[PDB]
Amino acid sequence: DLASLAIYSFWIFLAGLIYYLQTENMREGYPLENEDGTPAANQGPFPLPKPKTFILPHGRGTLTVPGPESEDRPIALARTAVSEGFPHAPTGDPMKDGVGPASWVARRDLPELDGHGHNKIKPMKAAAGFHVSAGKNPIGLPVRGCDLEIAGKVVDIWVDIPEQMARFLEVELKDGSTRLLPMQMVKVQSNRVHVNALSSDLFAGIPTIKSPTEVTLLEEDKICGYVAGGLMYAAPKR
Amino acid sequence: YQNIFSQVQVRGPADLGMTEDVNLANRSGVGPFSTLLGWFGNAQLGPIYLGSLGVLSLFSGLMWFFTIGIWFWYQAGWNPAVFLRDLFFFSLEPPAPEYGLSFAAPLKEGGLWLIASFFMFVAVWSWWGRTYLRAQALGMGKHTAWAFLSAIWLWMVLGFIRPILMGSWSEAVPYGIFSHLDWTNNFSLVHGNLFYNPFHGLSIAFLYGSALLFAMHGATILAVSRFGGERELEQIADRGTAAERAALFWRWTMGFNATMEGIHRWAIWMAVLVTLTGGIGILLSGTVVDNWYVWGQNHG
Amino acid sequence: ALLSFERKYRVPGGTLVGGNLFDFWVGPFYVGFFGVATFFFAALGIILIAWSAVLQGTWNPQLISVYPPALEYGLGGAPLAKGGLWQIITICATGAFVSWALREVEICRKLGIGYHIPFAFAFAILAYLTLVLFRPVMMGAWGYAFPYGIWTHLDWVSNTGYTYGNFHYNPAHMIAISFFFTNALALALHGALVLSAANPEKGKEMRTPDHEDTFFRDLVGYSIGTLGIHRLGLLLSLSAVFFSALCMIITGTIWFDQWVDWWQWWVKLPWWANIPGGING
Ligand code: BCL
Ligand code: BCL
Ligand code: BCL
Ligand SMILES: CC[C@H]1c2cc3[nH]c4c(c3C)C(=O)[C@H](C(=O)OC)c4c3nc(cc4[nH]c(cc(n2)[C@@H]1C)c(C(C)=O)c4C)[C@@H](C)[C@@H]3CCC(=O)OC/C=C(\C)CCC[C@H](C)CCC[C@H](C)CCCC(C)C
Ligand SMILES: COC(C)(C)C/C=C/C(C)=C/C=C/C(C)=C/C=C/C(C)=C/C=C\C=C(C)\C=C\C=C(/C)CC/C=C(\C)CCC=C(C)C
Ligand SMILES: CCCCCCCCCCCC[N+](C)(C)[O-]
Ligand SMILES: CCCCCCCCCCCC[N+](C)(C)[O-]
Ligand SMILES: CCCCCCCCCCCC[N+](C)(C)[O-]
Ligand SMILES: CCCCCCCCCCCC[N+](C)(C)[O-]
Ligand SMILES: CCCCCCCCCCCC[N+](C)(C)[O-]
Ligand SMILES: [Cl-]
Ligand SMILES: [Fe+3]
Repeated sequence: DLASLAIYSFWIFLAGLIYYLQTENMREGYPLENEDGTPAANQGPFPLPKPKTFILPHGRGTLTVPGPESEDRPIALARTAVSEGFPHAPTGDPMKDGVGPASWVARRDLPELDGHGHNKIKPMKAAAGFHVSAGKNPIGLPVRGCDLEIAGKVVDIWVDIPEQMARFLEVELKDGSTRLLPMQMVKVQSNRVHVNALSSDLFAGIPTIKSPTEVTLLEEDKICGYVAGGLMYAAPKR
Repeated sequence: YQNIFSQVQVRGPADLGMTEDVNLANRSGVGPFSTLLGWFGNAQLGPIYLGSLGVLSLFSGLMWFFTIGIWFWYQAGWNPAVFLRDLFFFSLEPPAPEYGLSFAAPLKEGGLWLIASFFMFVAVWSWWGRTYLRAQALGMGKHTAWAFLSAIWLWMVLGFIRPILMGSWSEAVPYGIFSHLDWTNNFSLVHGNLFYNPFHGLSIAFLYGSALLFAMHGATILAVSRFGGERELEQIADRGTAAERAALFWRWTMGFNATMEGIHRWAIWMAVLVTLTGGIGILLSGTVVDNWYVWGQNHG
Repeated sequence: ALLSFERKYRVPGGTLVGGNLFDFWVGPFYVGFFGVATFFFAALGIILIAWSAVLQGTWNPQLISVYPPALEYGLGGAPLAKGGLWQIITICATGAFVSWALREVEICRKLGIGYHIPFAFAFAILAYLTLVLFRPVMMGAWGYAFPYGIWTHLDWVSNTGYTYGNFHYNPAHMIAISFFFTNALALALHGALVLSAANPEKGKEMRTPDHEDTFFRDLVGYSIGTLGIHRLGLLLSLSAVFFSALCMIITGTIWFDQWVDWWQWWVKLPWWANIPGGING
């Protein structure tokens, strides 16, 4: 009967859809590797899909996935055991080396562009006429780290122009240079900005940007990586 | 800090948006900015695009709504105290089984149901056309229109396709708050309990799965928002530590993972399969299977 | 084996219990203390369900059903054959689910991400504990809990619902359904939008978030934005389950009559209770 034919058909369709969906989710990070970077013997039952090519806007070229995968950076880790599946210990300073929760990816060293090909993220001082419209304005507040010591002062907000939101606080340190802190890792209070992730002595080590009025995808990844790594690595001084 | 609500709002000039091949003559101007909305999402209201299809859908949609409303007022003996008291109990019912698929039923006994339904039919389909055309004008894929078609399938089956195959409009759903719940309950009893309909069971699994998946996906993107996770398109074009930590959370938890693009393929399908399997389950009820208990006993 | 990018993240630390003892992986799976707790709770639970299948005299997964104690046991222990296995399996299931949550927290800490996922999962656990622990205890017997079997638990949904007439009329049930339906609508739109931007018309450049904002303003006059839709999805789906738990915690406890009759509070308000015409008079 028709209902029997329909339910049987539906289960065959669904098995094909799951096959299609799983192969689509293998366009990054595959093939699988041994801890030494060599291709693993066992890849599982699903094959790599045929490559697709994204045409990136604003003349920034193409991306073909799957494609050749490398970290394009040195990984300061060593094995802690003689067999697979144990942790890899940092060989230096995991915050400086960018491993564990302080990891960053070698994204393009260009800033994200909006739909008109202008920089997505600008300091508010250079964004006509963006202003704080609601909530406490953090500009001028001292910044305190998890050691309850003052590390600097907020001197601007970096804004996403197309989405009209705050992405970083620009902080001025004791020595007059600035750092970006991601908005999602600070608490704005009436009389201060508080940073759980970092102690005061770790603010100077936040990676610097190379232009004062733009931030690149690579730089965002180094800054956000570094600040998140403080949750684990600044924990002796919280 | 959890990133459920913004700590600071910023505002700049109203965003009139991208042009591409859009006819700007048919865009309104920006509406006001809502500080309230701005704690959770965007403050900007408008602009909206209103071409000929937009006006047709909006007028038609209001005629469907007003047609039900005038019938509710009639039923309330034009008394605003009764209208409010009995609001959930009013019902515009379809024509009786006697009139079959005929458009000849008097207003007070199902003619008004057919008029409201006609208006609803124009409203929904013109709105479908609008989701396709607004995507075309911006050069985007038609994902939204194909996904909407899945909702339209279940609606089309309940009110149109199934009533036609059964040979009467009496089989269609009445316009009323409590009356459409009674119809839903009644439908299950008459067809020997829908829990035995395997398509109804799959629909539930996908409805469930949609809540599981958006809980997972929403939580995941907020957990990696400290590395710019919500910027999903640029993370597709150039994988960052946000996409890597998101993948590895799930790999380490349950043994497999998604890409930043691929999670949206899981998302669109989990959702469309709700109304897809649902519409099939309803289409087969009373047309092919009188009783799901009985069918289940023969597995066939 | 590892994803191409995985090794830099497999560092020591982030454990809540046992320091470095369980700080390792088995294939892709992270272990931790709460991985060991999950296996123990899950394994003991599966054995007990097998031992239940024996006493019932069936190995068919479509017939195996583990029933709570009968009502006359109230909130006491029961013999294994008559509800005791259910009681122990329920402690094992609660043990496995809480352990799974705390294991998600350990993975969060190693990866330096927020705790939103195990927070969200805790809402599923609360719905489960509502049906098997909170409602039964408030009602005064384990017997009001649902049985563990594929078809017998649907039988319980049907019998529990119809005890109160058409269960549609539970107002907390109405709100819960509204969130479930809205969440699925929102998930379809979110998936469709991102895919429509990443995968535009053949030969065109990838669209921008600005295209996604513009699409929705053109269509309905509002865009909630890329951060907003992820906030929305978390909120719709946690709300659906919150109102689900609420609709059952009030059923058989503060309200135990037909749900349809509850709506008489509205109709019998004195300023329109006695006005002729309409449906109610
Ligand atoms: C939620 C309100 C009701 C309820 C009312 C209904 C109704 C109505 C239906 C179901 C249906 C199902 N219910 Mg139920 N169900 C309830 C509580 C549960 C609980 C629990 C709280 O522990 C579980 C594990 C289940 C599990 C199930 C599945 C067998 C099935 C599809 C679920 C799904 O796709 O979800 C979404 C989740 C996913 C897509 C992720 C995958 C989850 C997998 C599929 C679960 C497998 C569970 C396994 C068989 C249990 C044994 C495993 C042990 C380790 C041995 N229900 C309560 C009592 N349930 C449907 C069915 O078809 O029943 C036959 C159906 O129509
Ligand atoms: C006593 C009641 C019966 C029962 C009888 C039915 C009947 C009858 C049906 C379902 C259907 C469903 N049931 Mg059931 N169901 C029962 C018990 C359950 C239980 C449970 C016990 O826990 C659950 C979880 C469900 C869950 C479900 C869903 C999976 C499914 C509806 C999917 C959907 O999203 O439609 C909601 C979405 C739509 C209806 C699409 C609408 C699209 C249109 C285009 C929107 C127009 C909008 C309009 C213009 C207004 C504009 C508004 C303004 C602009 C704001 N049922 C019991 C056994 N159930 C449906 C189904 O598919 O069955 C297989 C269905 O027809
Ligand atoms: C005739 C039946 C009645 C009815 C009687 C009831 C009764 C009785 C109940 C509901 C409940 C619900 N009803 Mg009702 N309901 C009816 C008709 C409907 C219709 C419809 C369209 O007609 C809809 C859409 C609904 C929808 C709903 C939801 C609001 C709710 C179920 C979701 C939930 O609680 O998730 C919560 C999720 C869970 C409980 C899952 C928890 C998962 C746990 C934490 C993890 C499991 C892990 C697993 C074992 C692992 C598997 C192994 C792995 C795969 C490896 N009902 C009709 C009128 N309804 C239920 C409710 O609100 O419960 C609180 C409920 O008890
Ligand atoms: C709160 C919103 C939604 C939600 C969220 C949610 N669920 C989650 C998560 C989140 C955020 C996870 O992180 C977690 C996960 O890992 O997802 C892949 C999970 C999860 N949600 C799951 C299931 C699930 N979620 C559901 C629902 C929902 N989860 C909500 C709709 C449902 C429904 C609707 O029924 C189910 C079935 C799992 C896939 C997973 C949790 C897995 C877990 O805890 O593993 C440890 C335990 C075992 C390996 C099994 C132990 C077995 C027992 C000891 C014995 C059996 C007892 C049981 C009572 C049998 C009853 C069976 C009968 C009823 C048929
Ligand atoms: C206060 O007063 C004012 C003026 C504001 C008016 C008030 C209005 C009010 C209070 C309105 C309330 C309306 C309500 C509560 C509506 C509820 C509707 C519900 C619950 C709908 C549920 C389901 C509907 C379905 C399934 C409809 C399906 C319809 C179709 C598929 C269309 C079928 C078309 C047909 C039969 C005609 C086709 C004809 C031709 C020629 C093609
Ligand atoms: C509820 C449906 C979701 C489950 C679908 C099954 C997907 C399993 C894929 C395993 C991938 C393993 N591997 C080696 C490729 O990483
Ligand atoms: C769902 C859309 C509307 C949501 C509006 C909710 C407003 C929340 C207000 C938060 C208060 C501001 N604060 C103190 C968190 O910065
Ligand atoms: C989802 C509800 C949001 C609706 C917002 C629509 C805003 C309309 C803008 C009105 C401005 C009209 N005009 C001609 C003065 O520019
Ligand atoms: C996107 C695909 C996700 C796969 C989810 C599959 C859930 C299985 C549901 C089993 C219910 C089967 N039943 C009894 C209704 O025939
Ligand atoms: C019926 C739904 C249950 C489906 C559960 C499947 C879980 C997939 C686990 C993937 C792990 C594969 N592995 C071990 C090769 O990595
Ligand atoms: Cl809540
Ligand atoms: Fe997303």
